[PDB]
Amino acid sequence: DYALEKEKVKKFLQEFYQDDELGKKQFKYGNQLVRLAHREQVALYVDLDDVAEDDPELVDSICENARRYAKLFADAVQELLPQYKQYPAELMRRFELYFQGPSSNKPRVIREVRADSVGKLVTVRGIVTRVSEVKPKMVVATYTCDQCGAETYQPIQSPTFMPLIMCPSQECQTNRSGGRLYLQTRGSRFIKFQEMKMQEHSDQVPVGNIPRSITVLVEGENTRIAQPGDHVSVTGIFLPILRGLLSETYLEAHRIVKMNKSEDDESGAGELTREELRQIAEEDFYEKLAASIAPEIYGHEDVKKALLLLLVGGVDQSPRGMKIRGNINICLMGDPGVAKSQLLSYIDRLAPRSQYTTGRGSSGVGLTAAVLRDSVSGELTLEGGALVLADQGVCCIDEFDKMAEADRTAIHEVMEQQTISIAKAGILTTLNARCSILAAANPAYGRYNPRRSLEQNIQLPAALLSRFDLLWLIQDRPDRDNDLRLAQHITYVHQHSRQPPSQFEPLDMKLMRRYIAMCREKQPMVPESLADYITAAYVEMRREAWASKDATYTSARTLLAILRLSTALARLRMVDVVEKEDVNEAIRLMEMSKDSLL
Amino acid sequence: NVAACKENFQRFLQRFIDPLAKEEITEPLYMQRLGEINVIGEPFLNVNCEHIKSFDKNLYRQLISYPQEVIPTFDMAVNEIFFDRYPDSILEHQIQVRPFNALKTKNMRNLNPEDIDQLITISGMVIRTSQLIPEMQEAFFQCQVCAHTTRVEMDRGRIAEPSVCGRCHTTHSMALIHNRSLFSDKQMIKLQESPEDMPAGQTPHTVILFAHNDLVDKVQPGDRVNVTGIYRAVPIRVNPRVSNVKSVYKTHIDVIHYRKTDAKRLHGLDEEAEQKLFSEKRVELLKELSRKPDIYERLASALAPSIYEHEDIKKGILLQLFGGTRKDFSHTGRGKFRAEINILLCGDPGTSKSQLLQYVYNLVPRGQYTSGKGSSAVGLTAYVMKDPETRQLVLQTGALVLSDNGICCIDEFDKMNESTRSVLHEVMEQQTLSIAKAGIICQLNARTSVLAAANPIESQWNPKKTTIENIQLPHTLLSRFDLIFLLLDPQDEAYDRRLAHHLVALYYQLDMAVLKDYIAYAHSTIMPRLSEEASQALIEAYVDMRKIGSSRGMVSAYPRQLESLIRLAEAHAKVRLSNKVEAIDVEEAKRLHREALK
DNA sequence: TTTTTTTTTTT
Ligand SMILES: Nc1ncnc2c1ncn2[C@@H]1O[C@H](COP(=O)(O)OP(=O)(O)OP(O)(O)=S)[C@@H](O)[C@H]1O
Ligand SMILES: Nc1ncnc2c1ncn2[C@@H]1O[C@H](COP(=O)(O)OP(=O)(O)OP(O)(O)=S)[C@@H](O)[C@H]1O
Ligand SMILES: [Mg+2]
Ligand SMILES: [Mg+2]
Ligand SMILES: [Zn+2]
Ligand SMILES: [Zn+2]
Repeated sequence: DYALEKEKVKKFLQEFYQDDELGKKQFKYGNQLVRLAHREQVALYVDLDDVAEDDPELVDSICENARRYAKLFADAVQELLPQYKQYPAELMRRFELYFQGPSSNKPRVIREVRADSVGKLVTVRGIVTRVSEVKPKMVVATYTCDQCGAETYQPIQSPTFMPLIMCPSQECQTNRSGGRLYLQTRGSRFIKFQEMKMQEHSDQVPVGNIPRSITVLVEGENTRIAQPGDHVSVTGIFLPILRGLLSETYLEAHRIVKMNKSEDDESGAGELTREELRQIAEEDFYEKLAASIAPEIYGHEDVKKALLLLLVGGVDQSPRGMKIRGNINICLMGDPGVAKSQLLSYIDRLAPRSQYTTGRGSSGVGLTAAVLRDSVSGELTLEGGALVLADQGVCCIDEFDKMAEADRTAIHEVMEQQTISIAKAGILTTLNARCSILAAANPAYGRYNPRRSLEQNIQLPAALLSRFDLLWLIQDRPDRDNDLRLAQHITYVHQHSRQPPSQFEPLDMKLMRRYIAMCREKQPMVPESLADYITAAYVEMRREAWASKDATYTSARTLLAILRLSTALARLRMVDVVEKEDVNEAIRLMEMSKDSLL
Repeated sequence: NVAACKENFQRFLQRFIDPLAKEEITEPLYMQRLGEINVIGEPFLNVNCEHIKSFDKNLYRQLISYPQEVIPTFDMAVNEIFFDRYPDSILEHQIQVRPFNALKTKNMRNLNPEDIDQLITISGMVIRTSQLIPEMQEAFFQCQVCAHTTRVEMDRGRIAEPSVCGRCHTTHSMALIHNRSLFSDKQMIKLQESPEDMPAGQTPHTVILFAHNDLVDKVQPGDRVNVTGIYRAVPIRVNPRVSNVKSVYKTHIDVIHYRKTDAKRLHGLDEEAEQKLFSEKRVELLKELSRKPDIYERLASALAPSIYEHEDIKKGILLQLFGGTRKDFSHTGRGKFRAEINILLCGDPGTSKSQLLQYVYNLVPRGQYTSGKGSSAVGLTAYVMKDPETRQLVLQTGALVLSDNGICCIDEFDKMNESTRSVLHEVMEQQTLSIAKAGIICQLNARTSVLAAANPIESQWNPKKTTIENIQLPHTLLSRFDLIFLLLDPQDEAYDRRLAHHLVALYYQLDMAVLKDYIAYAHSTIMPRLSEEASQALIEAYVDMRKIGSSRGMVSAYPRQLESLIRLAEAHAKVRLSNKVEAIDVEEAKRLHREALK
C-alpha cells in the first residue's frame, strides 16, 4: 500500500543531511522546499542515490514502478509546501518533480531497452536528432459558463481530449435547462513541451545493422537543453502510447545530461583552484601546455606551440562597422609519416565543439550546408554541414590536397567573413559559422623535392594560401642519431602504453580543457607605442618576399596575422595589454614556419 | 477596468512632453499628431507604448498584459479628445491606436507559454505572403417560411443561430445567407529570424503572423520589419470530423504594427511622400552644401571610413547610389531604359573587395548578399515550388528580384559555373525576366543593380598576359557592366607603410543624417536633362573610345558604353543638384571610365 | 504506381 509510503518519503525529505555543502550538516531538500514555496524555483531533482543511502528498499520499488511514486512525491511536496511558507489540486501546482537516476543502474543502449522494462526507470545514451521547438501543452483546461457566471476545470492526460458542453453544475441546469460554456486560454494552464528523437551511436551497432530510434517527450524544465546532432544521456520512464494489442512506445524524459566530452558536462564545477592558479601563474605556463599536447609524439616542439594558439584564438574587433575575424587557421604541409593525422585527431578531442572531416570523403555542400527535400511533404529544408555544426569550435580536414577542386572553393567564404550565404531554390539566408579550420596536406606528389621551388610543390592558389595565417611546413631528413631517439621513444610507448617520464608530466585532458576555457575570456588591448615596431616588421616582410626567388604570396592580410597571433599569447599570460615580448614570439613563429627548407 | 483606463489614458494623450526631437517645446505631442490626422487622411495614431511607461506604470502593466481588453478603450479615449476638430473635418471610419516599441523585446526562440495573449515584439525578414482570406463578422439569416431576415452579430468569437422566426415560429427554418453578410480581410505572413541574434550553429526558424483589415497588404517578401502584436495559441483537431482536439496547441501572432524604418540604412522608397516632410531648415543646409566646389569628393570620402584611400572606387560606388534619370520611353516603342549602374571589381587578393560589399549591403535598404558556389541559377531569379497544401506548382522570387530597389552584392563572381552566370544577362540589362515553365508563363521586372567582385584567373595578376585574359570573362557579359575597377597590388614601400600604419590604428578604438537626407532629397526633386553643349562632347567621347579600345586588346567598346556615359554623366549632375547636364559632367564621368582600367 | 521542377550523389 501507498498511504504509509507518503510518510516514509516525507521523513526522508525533512531529515536528510549532507556534508559536501562546504559547511556543516545542512538540509539538501530543506532549503529546496523553502525556495519552491517562495516561487523562486520550478524543478526539484530528487536524487535517488540519497534515498539509497538510508533506505535501499524504497529505491527497489521506485525503479520498479516509478509512475505511482512520481505522484506520491508530488503529493508529499504539495502538502509540505504550505507548512513551510482553486478547486482542483493541480491547477495550483506551479512546480514539478524529476528523478535523477540512481547510481547503481547502468546506462543501457537504445537497442537494449526491451518490453521487460515498460514502466520502469531506465537510462539511455544516444545522439539527438530532429529536436522540435517549444510549444504550449495544456494541463488544466478552464471553461466558463457565461450564463450562470461560473468557472469549471478539467485535467488532461492523453495526447488528445474531448472538450465539454455541459456546464454540469446542477444549479444552472436545474433553473433553466439550457446553457453553453466557452473554453478559455486565460484561466487554463499550459506547460512547455518539445519532442525529440534519439538514435544509436553508429559505433555501437552490429557490423552492418541499421540503427534504431526512440522518441523523447521533453517537457517542463528540461526543454532547450539539447541541440540536434549531439551526444546525450537521458533518464526517464519508458511507456506505451495511448489509443490491437501491439503498442508504440516513447521515453518520457526526467533528466537530460550532455556527454559531449565523453564523460559529462562539468561547466558548473569548471572553476579552477588556487592550487592550479599556482601553475597558471608560473613563469612559463605557456610552455607547459605546449609540451603537454599529444605527448605520445616526439619532437615538434614548435608545432605544438601554434596548435595551442589555434585553440585559444585572438580577439576580434568591429571599428566603424568593419568586422575582423578573431580565429586562426593553420595548415600542416609536410612529408609522409610525420604524425599529422595524429596531431589532428588529438586536437579533435581537446575541443568543446569539434568536427572531423576527410577531404576525399566529403562533398562541398556537405561541409557548408545542404538543401534537401522530404518525400513525405515535398518541402525543401536546410541541413547544416560540418562548418555549421562546429560553430564556436574547431574543424579538422586532413587529406586536404585531395579534395575536389570545386568542393574546396566553398571554404573561401567561411574563412574570412565566417558566414554561409545560401540562395538555392528553397531558402535564402546566411547561417553563422564562426569556426577555425585546421588542415593537413602532402606537398606535391607525396614528397617535397628540392628541384622545384615553393608554390609548385605546394599547389594552392594564392587566394587560398593567404587565408591561412600559418602554413606550417614539416620535413623529415634522415639523421643517424635523431632517428635513434625517435625509435627509443616509440618503443617505450609500445612497451608501457604511455610516454616516457620527462622532467615534468603532461596535464590531464580534462584539466587543460578547463585551463583554456578560462583563458579565452580576457580580451586584451593593443598599446599605441607598439604600432611603430609592428609596422617595421611587416615592412621588412614585404621586402624579403619581394626580393626572393622562393617566397610565397604575402599581402596586407599578413599584418593581421602578426596582430592576431600576438593577442593570443598575451591572452595566455593573462595580461590585459599586449606587450613587446609577445610580438617577437609571434614574429619568430611566422619565421620558424618556413625554415624547414633551409 | 474599462472606465478607469480611458480616464488615465486621455491624460497621457493631453499632457505629455518629451526630451526628444521629431521631424528634424511644442508640448501637445500626441495632440499635434492628432491634429495632423485631421488635416489629412490616414486615421491611425502611432503611439509609442514606452512614453506611456514614463507618464505611468499601471496602464503599461495593463497594455502589455490584457491588450485585447484595453486597445478598444485606447480607441474610444482618442475619439473624444478629437473634439477640437470634430466640426472642422468629418472623416468616416474611426480613429485608431497602435502601440509599438522602438527596440525589439524577444527572439523567436524565447517565446514561452507565460506570454500567451500579451503584447510582444519580435523582428525578422518576411519570406512569403498569401492572398486575401475573408472572415465573417455579422451573420445574416433568413427563414424559409416567414422569409424574415435577422442579422445576428459575432460577439465572443462564434456565431449563434436564433432558431425561432420572429413571425412564423417553425423552430428551425433560418438558413444562413452568405453573400448578404459582412466580411473582413486576413492575410498570412511568415517571418524568419535574422542571422544576428541566434544561437551557436543553428538554422533559422519561422513564425506565422496574421494581418487584419487594414494592415492587410502593407509588407512585401524581402523586407526587414519589427512586427508588434499579440501572441495567441489556438487548438487543432485530429479529425476534421470529431471534436477530439489535440493537447499540443499551435501558435501565431495577431500583428498590430509594422516598422520598416531602421536608423542605420538609407531611406527606402516608401518615403517619397515623406520627402515633402523635410524641415525647410534642412533644405537650406542641403542646397548650401551642394555649392562648395568639391562636395563630390567630400561626400564620397565619407563612405566606409575604414577602407584606405582607394579614391576612385568610392567615387563609383557613390554615383551608383544616385543613378541616371528615369526617362519615359513608352512613346518611342523602344521599351524601357535601365537607369542603374552595374559595377565590377576585379583584383588580386587582400585588396579589400569583400569588405566594400559587406559595407554597402549593410548601408542600402532592400539589398542582398550572395556568394559563388552557394547560389544556383533559379535561386537568383525565380523558382517553381510544389506548394505543400494545394499540391500545385506556384512561382516564387529569387534574390535578384527580392532586392528590386537596391543593390545585389554578388561576391565570388568568378566561381559560378557558366550556366548560372548566363542568367544575369537578362535581369541586368533589360530590367526584366521572362519565365515560361510548366503552368506559369509570365514576365516579372525589377530595378536592381549588381555590384560584383571577382578574382583574376590564377588568382594572381600576372602582367605577362593581356587584360582580357586575366579577367577571363566573355564580352557579352563584360559590356553589361560599365565600371570595371581593376585593383592591383603595387609594391611601393611608402604605400605599404601608410597602409600598415592605418590598419594597426583600428585596434585601439561628415555626419550620416546629412548624407542620409541628401540622398533622399537628390532622389525626390531632381531630373537632369542633357544640353547641346554636353551632347556635343558625348559624340567624340565615343568615337575615340573605339580607336583606343580596338588595338590594345584590353576591353572593346560597343555602343552600349555610349549609353553608360549618359548614365554616369547624369548621375554626376544629381550629386550637385544641377538639374541640367553640362560639359564638365561629361569630362568627369569620362575620366572615371578611362582611369579605372589602368 | 503517372507530370514537372530542383538539388545532390552516383554510375
Ligand atoms: N615523431 C613521431 N612521434 C610519434 N609517433 C610518430 C612520429 N612520427 C611518426 N609517428 C607514428 O607513425 C605513424 C604516422 O602515421 P600518420 O600519423 O597517419 O602520418 P601522417 O602525417 O598522417 O602521414 P600522411 O599525411 O597521412 S602519408 C603513426 O603511427 C604515428 O604514431
Ligand atoms: N586598403 C585597405 N583598407 C582597409 N583594410 C584593408 C585594405 N587592404 C586590405 N585590408 C584588410 O585586409 C583584409 C582583406 O580581406 P578582404 O577584404 O576579404 O579581401 P578580398 O578582396 O576579399 O580577398 P580575396 O580575393 O576575396 S581572398 C581585410 O581584413 C581588410 O580589413
Ligand atoms: Mg594521415
Ligand atoms: Mg573576397
Ligand atoms: Zn452555467
Ligand atoms: Zn420563419
